[PDB]
Amino acid sequence: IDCHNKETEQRLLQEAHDLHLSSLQLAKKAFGEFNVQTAKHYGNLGRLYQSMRKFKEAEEMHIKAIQIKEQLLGQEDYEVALSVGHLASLYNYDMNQY
Amino acid sequence: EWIPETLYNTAISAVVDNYIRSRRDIRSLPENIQFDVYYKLYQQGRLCQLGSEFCELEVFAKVLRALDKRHLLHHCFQALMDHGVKVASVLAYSFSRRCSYIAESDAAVKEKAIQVGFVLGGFLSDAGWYSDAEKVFLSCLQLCTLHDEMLHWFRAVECCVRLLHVRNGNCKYHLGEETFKLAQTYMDKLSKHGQQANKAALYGELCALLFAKSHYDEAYKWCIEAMKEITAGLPVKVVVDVLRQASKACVVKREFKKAEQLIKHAVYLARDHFGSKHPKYSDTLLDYGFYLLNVDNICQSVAIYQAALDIRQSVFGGKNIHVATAHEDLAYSSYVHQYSSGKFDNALFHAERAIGIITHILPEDHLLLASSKRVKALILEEIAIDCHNKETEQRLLQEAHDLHLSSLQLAKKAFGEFNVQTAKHYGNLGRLYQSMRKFKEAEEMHIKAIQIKEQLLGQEDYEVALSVGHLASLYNYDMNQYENAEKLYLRSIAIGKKLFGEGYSGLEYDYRGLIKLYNSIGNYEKVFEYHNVLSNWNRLRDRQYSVTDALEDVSTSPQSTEEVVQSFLISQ
Amino acid sequence: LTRNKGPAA
Amino acid sequence: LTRNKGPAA
Amino acid sequence: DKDVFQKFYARMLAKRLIHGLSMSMDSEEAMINKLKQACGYEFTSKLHRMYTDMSVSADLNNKFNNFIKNQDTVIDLGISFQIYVLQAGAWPLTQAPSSTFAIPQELEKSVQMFELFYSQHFSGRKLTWLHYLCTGEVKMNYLGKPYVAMVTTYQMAVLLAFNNSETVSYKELQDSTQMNEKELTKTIKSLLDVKMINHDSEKEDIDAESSFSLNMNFSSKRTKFKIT
Amino acid sequence: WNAVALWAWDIVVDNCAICRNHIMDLCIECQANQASATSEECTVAWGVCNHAFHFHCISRWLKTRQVCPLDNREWEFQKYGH
Amino acid sequence: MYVKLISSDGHEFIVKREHALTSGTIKAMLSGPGTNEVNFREIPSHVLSKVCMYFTYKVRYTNSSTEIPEFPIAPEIALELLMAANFLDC
Amino acid sequence: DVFLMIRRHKTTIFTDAKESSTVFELKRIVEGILKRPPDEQRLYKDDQLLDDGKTLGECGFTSQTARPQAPATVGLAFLCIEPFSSPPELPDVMKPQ
Amino acid sequence: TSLKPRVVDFDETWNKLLTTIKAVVMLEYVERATWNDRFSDIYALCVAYPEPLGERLYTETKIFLENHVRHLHKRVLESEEQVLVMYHRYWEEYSKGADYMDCLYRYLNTQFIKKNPLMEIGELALDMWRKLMVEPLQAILIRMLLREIKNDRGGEDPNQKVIHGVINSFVHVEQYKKKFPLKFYQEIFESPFLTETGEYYKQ
Ligand SMILES: [Zn+2]
Ligand SMILES: [Zn+2]
Ligand SMILES: [Zn+2]
Repeated sequence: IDCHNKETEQRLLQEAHDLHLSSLQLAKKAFGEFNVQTAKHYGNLGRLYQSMRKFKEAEEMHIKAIQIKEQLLGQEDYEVALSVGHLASLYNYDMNQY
Repeated sequence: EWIPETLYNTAISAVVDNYIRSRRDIRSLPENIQFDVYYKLYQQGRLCQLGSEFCELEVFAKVLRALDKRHLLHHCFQALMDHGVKVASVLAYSFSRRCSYIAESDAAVKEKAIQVGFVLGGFLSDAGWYSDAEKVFLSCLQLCTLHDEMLHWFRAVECCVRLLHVRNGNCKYHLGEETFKLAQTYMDKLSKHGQQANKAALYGELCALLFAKSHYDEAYKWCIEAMKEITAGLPVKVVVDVLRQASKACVVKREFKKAEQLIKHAVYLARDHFGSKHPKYSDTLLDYGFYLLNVDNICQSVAIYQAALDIRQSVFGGKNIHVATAHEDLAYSSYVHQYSSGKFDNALFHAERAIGIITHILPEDHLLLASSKRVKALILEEIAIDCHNKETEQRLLQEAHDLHLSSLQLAKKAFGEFNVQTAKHYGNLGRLYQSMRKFKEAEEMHIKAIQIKEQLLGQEDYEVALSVGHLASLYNYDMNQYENAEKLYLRSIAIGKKLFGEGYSGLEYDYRGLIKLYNSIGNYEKVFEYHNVLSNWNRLRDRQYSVTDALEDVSTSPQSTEEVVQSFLISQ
Repeated sequence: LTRNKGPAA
Repeated sequence: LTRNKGPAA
Repeated sequence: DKDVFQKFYARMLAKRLIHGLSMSMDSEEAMINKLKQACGYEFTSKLHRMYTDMSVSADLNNKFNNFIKNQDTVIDLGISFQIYVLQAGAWPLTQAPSSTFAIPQELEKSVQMFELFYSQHFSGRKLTWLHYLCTGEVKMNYLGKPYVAMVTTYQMAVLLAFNNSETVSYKELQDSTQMNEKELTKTIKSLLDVKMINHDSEKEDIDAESSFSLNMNFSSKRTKFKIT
Repeated sequence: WNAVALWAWDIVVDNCAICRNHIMDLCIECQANQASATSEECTVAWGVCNHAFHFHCISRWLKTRQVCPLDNREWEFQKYGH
Repeated sequence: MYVKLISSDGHEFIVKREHALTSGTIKAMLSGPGTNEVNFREIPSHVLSKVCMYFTYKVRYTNSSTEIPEFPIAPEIALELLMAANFLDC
Repeated sequence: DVFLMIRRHKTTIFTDAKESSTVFELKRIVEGILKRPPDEQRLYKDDQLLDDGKTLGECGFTSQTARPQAPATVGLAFLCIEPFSSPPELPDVMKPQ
Repeated sequence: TSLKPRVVDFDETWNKLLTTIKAVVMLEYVERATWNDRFSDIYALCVAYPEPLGERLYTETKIFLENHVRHLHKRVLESEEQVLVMYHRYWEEYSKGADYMDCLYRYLNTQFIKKNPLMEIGELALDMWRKLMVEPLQAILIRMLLREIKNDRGGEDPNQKVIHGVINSFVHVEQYKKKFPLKFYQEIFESPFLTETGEYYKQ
């Protein structure tokens, strides 16, 4: 995001996408769908999709992250707060769901 | 489901594990078991205890006589040379000590020190360590020349022809003609006494020496004579080498009708006898890919290099000069194949790997860097002009400039100014200047390229075609001299359709320049005519692609070796 | 895309 | 700085 | 441990759908959707692929029927060929195919025709047939009264070798089907439970020597029956 | 005859090397976001090197590198699923 | 059906024929000239005993579907047994 | 399963013996190859006579100590068991010469 | 006393081997203890130091095979009007001896032959039987059979073992050629057979 060349922007975004997808698959195979680590992977994917201008499924990623974080860590927890903060930053800045 | 491990393998694992107590007792085992013990040492990762054993010539003479399990040995030996232990240099120096000791001993013992010299030298020339195979062969030459005898002179001429090969592989060409003169004296001395030796290997090695020196005419004459000197009783090694180098030096003489027969027969022979996963068959496939690269079959000429690299990378390990040559050849054939498409990440990957290997096992000043820095810059140039960023492409042009300057310096130091290789270097350097926006010396570099090429190669080769096309694209697009580029395009198209026919893939880069030239001069009838010819050429290109495999195009038992040599001798 | 494929070497 | 920091490692 | 519940449900949902028995197909959609509400999509991602194939089942039989009807050559299968393919990575039918088998020529014409349709309608989808779930109606009319028997492919294969000759030795029987021997012991004695074939041999047990003969006086209260 | 056949893709690898998931199942990209949105279009694409990957996996891989992930060869599509 | 192997030290080792036929040159012992005697003078008794134990190990554990355990070739009797394994082609 | 090494003054016998098999079973197996009917010969484990009818489980031939890798050794009397002429001793590496 | 490599006298062990091979090739009396002794000798010969006596053993074995085949070829020639009835039994004995030699030379077969061109010892005997006594006498044996087997349809029955001892003869001497299992037999036996049976096909 802090770069200026658009080709470099897209290439590093896709590299981060590949790294997050590989990490998500490893975590999902190891632990399972309902875990904090998989939820962190989902939140990383959501914020990356926000950074990749794909805001339609960024909301889906963030809500999938929060519904797993708040189910295990309760409605009030640090990871839950960070994930809902990412979702709010997605809503108010780019998806115009003020 | 699970299969039991054999008692032999379990005992091998037991003796290796009980290795410190029984290190000395392994050397008294038969040669069938010594190699398996050392290969188990390699498999376990015990590269240090293996390196402490392969650095002894007494051990390495026994482990070399496992001819069936030789494809594993090259993968162990190389695994040591990447691990750090300079087994090649230590073996060469140990053989130097042994020869200096035995040089005053009996002739019968001296014959054993030559038989050990020949197998070790052939292994080190196969593994690619030509520089450390030069000392072994030189020591064997000293041992065989200290006495004058018929069998000693036979050993002398065989050691000279074997030593000529390792001088070419290390790009020590200036000693190559001296070694040939020495071998010429020895064979003339043999012919004085009546006994004759087969001249095929010795005369064949010149066909590669001069080819690397770009003395194409003398190389072709030596190819003719050496191929005539092929007999039926030769081993398959010499026949494959002679056919391979004859095809190489017949490609550059635009005699593709017979060069094709030579190279395909060589590929057939190498696959049939050596096998589909043998390094000599890999060399044969590499030169077949060179041939297919120079007959406008580039789509066919990458699947042969890839088949000629997957053999060397599964036998010669990671950092070897033979893998390096396969990379630096595939990085160019993929460079040509992807030239229209513009996808140059695979071609660069095989070019930065060739540099990363040659820079590690060869000194800073070596000719094999000149042919590897060149290709890396060639892909580095196309990535830059296809990169929309400018601050990156300027750095890429600077890097390619440094690479081309280094390659030009090495080529000028080796051959000289008036050599074809430096002419191609100047052509590439001017081609780089054309995208570097330095035309005031790009024109001079190109003019030098065409003059040197056309006074050595002649006027009927595709090298001057590429150089003239480069110069005329330099004139047409940016020098704005549209008047004197039309005849250069016409010369290029005429020579291209004469050599490679109407379907030559290089005609697009002249058509799209000449059509632009005619658009900038004001004539439109010629624009329409060349649009029609370009469409005809495109549909011809699309139709005449059978996308077959040359590995399958070459058949089983095409002709016996007599038929191909008689056809080559009659045809010329 | 302006120039030709380049020399063999 | 549009977003917050990463969750964890 | 909800993971072991899915395994005991998939292993038995497969049994329920593969035999054509279900209270209502909408309820199966309703049941799977409700488990998705409980434990997310990934819990029932496999089970949702148990469904959405019976719906495509009718959507594939008619296309195959439309394919064979709109054929250049006239081909008759000679039997009511009902087909439905199942995704291999979803259904828990990974039983070992080590027991090799080849259907005889009567049913060979129909089985090879669908592969030609499948190879061109869909690209790259190979077909691995599961013969232990394929049940088809067979004309059982060699006796006076034409009874109807529900047999599997394995059950029919032994019976098919007896339609040409009413007495075929077990040595020929064990080679005509070239299937596993230990499971062949329970293949024929299942027919003996419904007394399809009389034990012609004098031996109490069944072995390679136990040559058999068809039953002349077989009677059934129900014309159509299930063999267990 | 009510017959049942288990259809599968004729790859011998049985594992997409990009997502590391089983090739019959969904790719990791379809399994994350499109899990509840739309998952029917995740097919498999072959290559000249006879290496087949999830089409979403191989298309995503080609946006950075134009080589086959298993072996560093130029990637050209050979067959799709449609 | 039982074949005996005599070592260099005179020790005799009977074994089932299918157990001794998994070896390389013991098949050459049995084939050719026609309870059978097989004589060795370069094979001591302990290594031949280990070879016979290996025969019993191989035939019992051939095509076993469990985690097969390694054959315990002791470190002291390892080099002599290794050459016996080559010579017997086992 | 149980594998054991029946041996005598010289010679050794390699046989497969079940857990439920009796000592008399092994006696008949030896008689099938070595003759010497079971009344004449007695199977001995480390200076202990084995009853003709007792099950091999009570004799001490458990599957852990009678695996084919290291089969159990039993004596045959008609003791005088001759050793295997042990291999040459290997140095202990750390032994200071 | 041990299977360690040793400096072994090659000519003495070769002379020991010669009598046993002579018994083998002629199917004479073979001593089991001496058979084991010759396996021990072949192993001690193949791995001797400072050089393995493998190539010397192979070349002396092929010298023995060629002079024995020449002697048997003379034995075949000296029996006029009798070559087939003696040929069946003599080929049976030589093929059993070749199997016995492949039995005998197994260590040299699987350690020196397959390592390096060279041929297997068991397959050297059949190939040299083909090369040294079949090439000079390929038409003499066929014509005697052909004029005798074509009378079977006319009534004159041939000898079953003589005619069937050759139908598998040239098949057996090419079994090592996995690329030519029936290639050589068809082009030397069927080629005259098809011309003969064609004449009586219409007559
Ligand atoms: Zn994938
Ligand atoms: Zn997908
Ligand atoms: Zn690939």
